[PDB]
Amino acid sequence: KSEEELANAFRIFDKNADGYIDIEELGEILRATG
Amino acid sequence: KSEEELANAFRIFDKNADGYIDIEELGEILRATG
Ligand SMILES: [Ca+2]
Ligand SMILES: [Ca+2]
Repeated sequence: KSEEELANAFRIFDKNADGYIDIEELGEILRATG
Repeated sequence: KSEEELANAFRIFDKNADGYIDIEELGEILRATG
């Protein structure tokens, strides 16, 4: 890091390219974490 | 409890009250803590 890794992760999840994450996208993050 | 659980996690992270998550907040999720 220095943000690069996270910026890419953000992007991968940020399917609808809005510079954000939403509820289903958050679902897709929180997937592994029960 | 599923669906509703996701809403809570979302909300815990979604400090700035936008119905989204941003990079720092994503930081707080991707905090495995560390
Ligand atoms: Ca998005
Ligand atoms: Ca937010």
